[PDB]
Amino acid sequence: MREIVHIQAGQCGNQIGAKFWEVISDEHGIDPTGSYHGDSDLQLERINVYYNEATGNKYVPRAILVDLEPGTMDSVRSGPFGQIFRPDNFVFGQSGAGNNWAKGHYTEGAELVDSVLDVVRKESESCDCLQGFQLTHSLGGGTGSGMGTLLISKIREEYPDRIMNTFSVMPSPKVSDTVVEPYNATLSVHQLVENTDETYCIDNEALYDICFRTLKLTTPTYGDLNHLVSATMSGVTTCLRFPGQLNADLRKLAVNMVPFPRLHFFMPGFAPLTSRGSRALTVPELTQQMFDSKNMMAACDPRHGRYLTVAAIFRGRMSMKEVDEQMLNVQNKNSSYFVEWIPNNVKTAVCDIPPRGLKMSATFIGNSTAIQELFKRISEQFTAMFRRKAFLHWYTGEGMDEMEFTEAESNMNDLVSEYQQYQDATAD
Amino acid sequence: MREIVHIQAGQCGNQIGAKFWEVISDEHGIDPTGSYHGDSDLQLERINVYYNEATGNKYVPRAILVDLEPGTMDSVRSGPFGQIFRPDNFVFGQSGAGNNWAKGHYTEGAELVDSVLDVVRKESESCDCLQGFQLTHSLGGGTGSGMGTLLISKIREEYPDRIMNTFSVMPSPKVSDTVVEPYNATLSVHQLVENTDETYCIDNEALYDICFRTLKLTTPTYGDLNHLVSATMSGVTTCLRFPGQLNADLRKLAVNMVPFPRLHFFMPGFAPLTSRGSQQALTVPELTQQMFDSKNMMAACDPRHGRYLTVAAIFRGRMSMKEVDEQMLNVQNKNSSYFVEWIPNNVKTAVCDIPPRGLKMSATFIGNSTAIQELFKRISEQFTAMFRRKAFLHWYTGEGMDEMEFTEAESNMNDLVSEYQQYQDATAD
Amino acid sequence: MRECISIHVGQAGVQIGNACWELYCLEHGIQPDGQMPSGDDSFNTFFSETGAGKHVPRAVFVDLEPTVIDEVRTGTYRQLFHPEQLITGKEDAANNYARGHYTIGKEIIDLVLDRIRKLADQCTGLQGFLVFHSFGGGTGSGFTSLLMERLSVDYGKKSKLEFSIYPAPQVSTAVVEPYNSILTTHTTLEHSDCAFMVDNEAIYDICRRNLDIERPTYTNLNRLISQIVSSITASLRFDGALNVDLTEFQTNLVPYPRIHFPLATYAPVISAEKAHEQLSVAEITNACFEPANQMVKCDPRHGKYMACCLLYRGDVVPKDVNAAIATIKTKRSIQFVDWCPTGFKVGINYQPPTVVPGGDLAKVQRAVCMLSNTTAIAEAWARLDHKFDLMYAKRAFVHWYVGEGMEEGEFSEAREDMAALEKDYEEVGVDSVE
Amino acid sequence: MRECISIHVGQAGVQIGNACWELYCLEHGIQPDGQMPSGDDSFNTFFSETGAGKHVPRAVFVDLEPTVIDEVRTGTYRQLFHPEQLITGKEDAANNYARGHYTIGKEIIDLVLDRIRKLADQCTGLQGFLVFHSFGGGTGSGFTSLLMERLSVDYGKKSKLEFSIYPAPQVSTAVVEPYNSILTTHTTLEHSDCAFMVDNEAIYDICRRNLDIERPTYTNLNRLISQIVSSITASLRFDGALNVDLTEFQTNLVPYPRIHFPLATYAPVISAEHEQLSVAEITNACFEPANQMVKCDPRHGKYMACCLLYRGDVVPKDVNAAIATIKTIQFVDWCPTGFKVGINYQPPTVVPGGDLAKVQRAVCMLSNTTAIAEAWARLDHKFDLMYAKRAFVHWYVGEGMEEGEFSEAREDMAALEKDYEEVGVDSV
Amino acid sequence: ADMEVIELNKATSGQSWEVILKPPSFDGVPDPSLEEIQKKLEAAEERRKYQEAELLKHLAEKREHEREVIQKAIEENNNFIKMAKEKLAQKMESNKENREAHLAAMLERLQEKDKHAEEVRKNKELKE
Ligand SMILES: Nc1nc2c(ncn2[C@@H]2O[C@H](COP(=O)(O)OP(=O)(O)OP(=O)(O)O)[C@@H](O)[C@H]2O)c(=O)[nH]1
Ligand SMILES: Nc1nc2c(ncn2[C@@H]2O[C@H](COP(=O)(O)OP(=O)(O)OP(=O)(O)O)[C@@H](O)[C@H]2O)c(=O)[nH]1
Ligand SMILES: Nc1nc2c(ncn2[C@@H]2O[C@H](COP(=O)(O)OP(=O)(O)O)[C@@H](O)[C@H]2O)c(=O)[nH]1
Ligand SMILES: Nc1nc2c(ncn2[C@@H]2O[C@H](COP(=O)(O)OP(=O)(O)O)[C@@H](O)[C@H]2O)c(=O)[nH]1
Ligand SMILES: C=C1Cc2cc(OC)c(OC)c(OC)c2-c2ccc(OC)c(=O)cc21
Ligand SMILES: C=C1Cc2cc(OC)c(OC)c(OC)c2-c2ccc(OC)c(=O)cc21
Ligand SMILES: [Mg+2]
Ligand SMILES: [Mg+2]
Repeated sequence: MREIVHIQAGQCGNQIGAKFWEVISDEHGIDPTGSYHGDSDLQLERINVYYNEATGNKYVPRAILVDLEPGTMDSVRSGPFGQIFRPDNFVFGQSGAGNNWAKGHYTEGAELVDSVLDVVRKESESCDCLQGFQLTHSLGGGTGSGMGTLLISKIREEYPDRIMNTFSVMPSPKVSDTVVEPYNATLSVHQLVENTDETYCIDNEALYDICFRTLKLTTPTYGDLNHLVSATMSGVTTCLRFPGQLNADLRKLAVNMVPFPRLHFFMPGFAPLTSRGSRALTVPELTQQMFDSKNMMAACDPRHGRYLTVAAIFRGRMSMKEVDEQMLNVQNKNSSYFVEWIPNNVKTAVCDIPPRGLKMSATFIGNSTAIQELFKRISEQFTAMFRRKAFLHWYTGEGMDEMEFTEAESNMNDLVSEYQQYQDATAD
Repeated sequence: MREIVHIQAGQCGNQIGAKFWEVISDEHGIDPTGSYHGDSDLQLERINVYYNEATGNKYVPRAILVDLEPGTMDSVRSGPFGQIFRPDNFVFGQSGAGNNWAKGHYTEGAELVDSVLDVVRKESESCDCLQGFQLTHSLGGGTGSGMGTLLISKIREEYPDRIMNTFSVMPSPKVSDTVVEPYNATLSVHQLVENTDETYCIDNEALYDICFRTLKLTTPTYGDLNHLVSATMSGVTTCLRFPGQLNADLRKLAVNMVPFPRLHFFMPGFAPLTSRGSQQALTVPELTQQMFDSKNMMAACDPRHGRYLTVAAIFRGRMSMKEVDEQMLNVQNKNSSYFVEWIPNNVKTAVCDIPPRGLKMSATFIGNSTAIQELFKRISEQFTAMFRRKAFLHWYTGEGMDEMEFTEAESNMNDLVSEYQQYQDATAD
Repeated sequence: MRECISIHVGQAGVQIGNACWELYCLEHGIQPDGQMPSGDDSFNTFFSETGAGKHVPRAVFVDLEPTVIDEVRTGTYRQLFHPEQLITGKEDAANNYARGHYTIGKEIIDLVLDRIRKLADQCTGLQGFLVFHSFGGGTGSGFTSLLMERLSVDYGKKSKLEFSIYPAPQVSTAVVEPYNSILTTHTTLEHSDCAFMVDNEAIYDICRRNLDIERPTYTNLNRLISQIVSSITASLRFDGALNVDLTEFQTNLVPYPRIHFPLATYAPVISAEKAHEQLSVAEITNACFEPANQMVKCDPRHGKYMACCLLYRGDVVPKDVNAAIATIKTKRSIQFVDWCPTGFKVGINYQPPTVVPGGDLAKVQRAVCMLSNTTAIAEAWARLDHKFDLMYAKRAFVHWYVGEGMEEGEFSEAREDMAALEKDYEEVGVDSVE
Repeated sequence: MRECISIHVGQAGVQIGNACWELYCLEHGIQPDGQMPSGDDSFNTFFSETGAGKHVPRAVFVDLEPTVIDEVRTGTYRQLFHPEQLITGKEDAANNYARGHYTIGKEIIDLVLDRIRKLADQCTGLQGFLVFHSFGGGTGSGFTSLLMERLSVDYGKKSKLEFSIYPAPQVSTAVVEPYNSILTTHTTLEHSDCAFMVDNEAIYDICRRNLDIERPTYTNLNRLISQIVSSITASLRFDGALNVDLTEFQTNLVPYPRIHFPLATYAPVISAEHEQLSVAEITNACFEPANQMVKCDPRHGKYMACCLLYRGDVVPKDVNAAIATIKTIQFVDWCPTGFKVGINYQPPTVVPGGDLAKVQRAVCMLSNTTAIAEAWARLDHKFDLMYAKRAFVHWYVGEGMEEGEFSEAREDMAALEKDYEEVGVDSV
Repeated sequence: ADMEVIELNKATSGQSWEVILKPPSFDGVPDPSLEEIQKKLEAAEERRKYQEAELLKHLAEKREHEREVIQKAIEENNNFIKMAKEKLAQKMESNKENREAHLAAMLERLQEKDKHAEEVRKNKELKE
């Protein structure tokens, strides 16, 4: 379990995906040309997990950039680290998906998918020991949601033994691009519940609320939201990218975080929360903030459910004794929010290398039953439209059946009742 | 829809027809030789609608002159613009019609009709896109009424897809040529109701009354009456002859003016009313008021006794379009009870920069009014006063006609009147 | 890739086409001869190129009479179009739908389809058709519906969008226009995916009130219309910050196939003579909800919104647009149907509005065109249906249509479809159960 | 010369192996290159000799992933081992016993047995095997039990001793370690003759309390473990008198085959940063819970055997006097209350740069007490909490293991706890 | 005093012995084959192989559904074209029939007039 293959699909997927590569390239000492100009050997120790080594000791992201519209591909290429990507790894169509899941999954996306699988296959075959895939995409549009979930199912068929990890952006009316977002999201969640091993739920509702309420930004842009996403993505993958503590891989993470196969949707959290242009922060403050509902990247109150499992990762030079004491304090004082039938279900990791700008940080990864609130929110929006068959002709026009909507809604309602089941389950 | 073929039949038809060509030729800058000597390019823009272009850049009226008597067509040939007409287009007999509809329709006219159709066919086949026919004739005589209606039916049979437009002169005892005019007119109206798309009712009763009462002419001649006719004919065809906001053709006019096929008899109107010795400035409000006045109607009907199904007003001369629009709206709002409510936007106005000869401003009115039933009731009363006594009937039965044909023509004209009454009483409710 | 074919039918369609293509040329720097002295490649959606660098509109102009298209053939932009794109007959439909659809139309329909096929066969990814026409003309109504039916056979479900001129008494109407309007609407309904109605009375009022034109001409009306059409199509002809393709427009505006008539509102409309601070994004966005700037006369304040698409052009950044939309989202007086959780779609283009020299509109730094699907647009149907009913109750003028081979049954069938459409707009606005 | 083959499995086994062989080298004067500048021949039990006078460990290192063994391959002692005795796969067992035992283990088991056979062929009187592994890892648990089963088939009756690392939350544990521990304990039970469990919590506490290490590392833990392992194996590597062969461990400490888990207690553990402790002082320390290897309470259990292994400056007279004071600790009624005592004249060697101080004398007590059952009880309870909800079981079943193996392994643990209870009751 | 020391062994590197404090309170009497191991390992391999096969069968059904969706979209488009073609052909034929009938009836009326005009000319000769 060494190399991960990254895929970014659609506008959102490519925008957050490019930000991810800019952030971790900075952390690993890689400049926009692909040259290493860092000072620590710890930066290069596990750089093979995300980068391929090329002529002249160059480091090339093992990233595949996908879109049914050429516009975003051009904007990534012109972006800060746009020149770092392998030019052959840009796979794009000419006729978009018109924010339609059916177009991305069944029609326009199905015409492009084999070209993407050819580039996935080329990357995968050059891996000494591929551990799995990591997809960044939104669930509210057509390409990232429709074509992204089509790619997941095709990848599962070709690599059934590899881990499929996603960073899935959930839609919100507070920052919306299209009217049909609830349809696209429900159809996608239906796919993720069956075909992914671990999914990070990045809620635009939560990101907007953090920007508006906490960061006091009257009008948040996608750049403000994406700053929180990139910080979370950097934190959540620290264990994979950096040496020390534990040789972390995607499968070990999944086996320790996922007690039941369908319950693999994680509530990410971050501390401290900062603006694009934003102290000191202590260990007790980092620990308290990281477990606060206001620091969650999914719009769910963790105090409304229970944690099945938790992974907390601290970054920066700090007292390991203090981290251990604060983590124990939290569990002992908030015992009713942790499932008693999974002993030692809160794991902590500490990395010496802090992220850019911060001298101390803490990333939270929670498998909480409260995530059912996110799915219920999408479900309420879905049925408000579906009861009136609003905009349905755009999906049935592509060959879909009304029954396929009924099935996707049913499976999401089942996922919610399964979370409720373990929220009520006590020790016996 | 470009070319129009003009036909003039009988004494009245050829007399008003010649006046028509004299007036519009002057408006288009055409001299009696056929040469253009005008100054405005607007005069030649739509010249092709009424004129054929010939050798030496000559303009020849697309006119066919018909009569069963050679007399009127000799006077036309010697008349002012008599030399402009195509000599081969004069089709005439030697034995007249004796003011007998049966002679023009069934006997003498039937012998000459094929010769006329040959010259109609020749004119029509030289048209890039023939829009239709325009006939000038009287209904009181025998050739224009009898042979004119025979020509209409023959033309309809050969050109069923073209528009048939007539300028039909209605008889009056105030300026009558014969006692049998009510018979000839009723027999003709019976034909027009079935075979024409649009008919302008030029009433000699109205023309005489305007000359006698308004113009104060103690003894009006046909020349005095025809001056009113030529002014109306010039006005009513302005939209066909000149470029303007309205790209006008005979079919578009018919579809917007005729809501029911049989109700296609128009009440023309004109302002200002002048004598043949023309003289001096009528404002837009005055033009608008006068043109809707009963005294300015070319049919002896009071429009205030009925309702307008559709109205077309055409203003000529340099004037404010804003003022024309305001005055026309004012008229409709103040006289709302005289316009049918169940035909929205039924009054259309057009404005042409070119004024007619003698006037700096003028207004022509074309109304499809239910009040026209008064004209038909007048002819009908005169018809039955004679027919109940079977007076002069041997003139018609002598030509092979049956008394039953009279009964049918009278019945159809009575039906025409009751149909106008039906829509006069009709309410949107 | 992503090509759009424009089809201009009848006098209104052709004359509006002249204004649109003049404006497009000016916006893209294309000369009247097709040459483009020279980047942004997107203009190729509307213009093809010849080996000799000439840029030719992907457009067809059709009329049953020649005089309107003859002015194009001899005008300033005569060299822009290939003769085969400008199609004319000899006799018009005489304001009779039946002549445009059957008697006269049948004689030229195959030739028009052949020329459209020739343009389609130059496309590698045709997005659809944009059809310009009046409701009231015999050609605009009759020929368009015949063409629309034939396009559905030759191009299946390929998108067909309309720009339809809705009749007004102030702007040269004919008595039978309400008949032609209901007949064309009925026959085109299942074939059209989206239709932008332009009420001549609304444009006339905007010219009088905002541009100080006492008596507006068709040139005045068409130049204003072209500015709105350009705002709708700019998303296809330019690469902006936030783009909206043809399929995206429809997905975000049309909730049900029959409910496909968005209301257009444009701002700002300022006089060239008006001597004057520049309007903010919030100011121009707020103006989209004021009735004075609507393209159709109706009252959205008393209806319900189903969708709202904001198309910005010029000096505009997303942050300012989002702040303007946030304030609109907290306006109780703007009501959305309960089945629409998120009704906005935004598009932003860098290129500000272009001023035609000798035009009436002032040069602005930023402008916006809102396309909203509101139940209030059914007022426009109601007014036309009433005029139709007044005449039809007496069968006035119907003989002209029956004479051309139509049946009275088609009139009542067209009217029943309009009654169902009015009822559909009523049902779509009612609250959902439980 | 009876030989002993050491087998080190997984990360814990390999890393502990590194510490043991470093210590053995220092004790016997063997350099990192295998040269021995130079009698007592007994060190040949653990080291073979080459024609070029190089002394090579009779050891095999195995892991399903290469990074831990790669450090041995490039480290200080890289020359000590022949490449063939360092065996690695490409992907680890992901903390999954079923993945290590059934899926991945099956791919490398024959290669491992071939390398062990090659070492066994170099023996003229193989005593048996010493197997080092963790209970919690997927390789340490899964591959070890597979290897132990195969060794019983290929080397029937030849002694097999274990050094097993028992999991502790304070020393990098994973959520599923209780499952892996009970699964491996069940399958290995009939194949092991004697197992020395090392509780990571006990070692961690000794490092914190006795060595003043605030947050001990695996290097700190392993160096201490190696000192205890060396005390146990010194009897085999020097010409001694007690525990002279592997069979004697079973004889002296294991009267009942299933009850084969002795408790190790070591003293003194002094920080390298004080007068030297007497035989009486270090012997007394053997009965203090603070110095045990497994956290449990022998004061409330019964002894079945007690072996005292002294190293350094120690004479029988002082040991007997120390045992006379200890008499003034309960044995089961079937066993005599007494001690088997061994003295090895070599004092404990400590690693330079290490945390332990150099001592004149030290002692390791090996006692078979019923109190060690407490360790099973703690593990069984954690197993029961998760298993009642079938949490994480899908990961094992997905690897081909049956759900019935969980209950079968747990039933064997219940019988083992019952055996410890029965062994303490009075005889009849 | 209550201790018995019994020497065990002695060698160059150490000495050993046993010390009994007190005798026992109760002074009385208190092979899987390679084939069977292979059988368990092979049964697990076949269970893993079965579950992977079941997953790939589920995915094969998905691909079949995806093909059915595309085919359905094509079929609905073709049926729309077919119905539009038929409806239009019917409509334009209904207009041809009507136009032909209206014109035929119009000419028949005029032909009847021709027959009547011949009868009037005959009636004139009859009177002479
Ligand atoms: N906005 C606008 N409306 C126009 C224009 N030309 C005509 N109209 C309107 O369209 C209606 C008349 O239809 P036209 O387009 O002129 O008719 P047509 O398509 O040529 O059909 P035909 O009857 O065959 O000539 C009236 O409501 C006019 O006001 C124009 O250039 N601009
Ligand atoms: N004392 C000690 N414990 C260790 C060491 N390395 C890991 N562990 C413990 O062993 C357990 C984890 O098992 P590992 O040995 O790392 O697992 P593995 O055998 O490599 O198996 P996989 O990685 O799952 O394939 C935890 O209880 C750790 O605390 C070490 O060197 N010393
Ligand atoms: N956080 C975030 N969400 C985005 C971004 N761009 C778009 N989205 C969201 O993604 C959804 C629209 O899908 P998008 O990825 O743009 O369309 P696609 O190209 O069809 O996949 C909506 O929920 C948007 O709010 C971005 O940069 N950041
Ligand atoms: N206004 C007008 N009426 C005329 C003229 N000549 C005759 N009439 C009328 O026409 C009718 C007689 O028809 P006429 O044309 O003379 O007979 P025809 O030659 O047989 O067609 C009578 O009602 C006359 O009053 C004329 O030049 N002008
Ligand atoms: C479209 C036409 C065509 C037409 C054509 C005309 O001349 C051919 C004409 O002049 C008499 C007209 O009146 C101004 C008209 C005309 C007349 C009347 C109308 O309603 C009563 C109408 O709406 C429109 C028209
Ligand atoms: C052994 C792992 C693997 C792993 C791997 C990780 O990174 C891939 C990681 O950081 C996100 C983790 O959290 C600290 C972990 C991780 C997470 C959670 C655990 O219990 C809830 C646990 O016991 C152990 C693990
Ligand atoms: Mg026209
Ligand atoms: Mg490992």
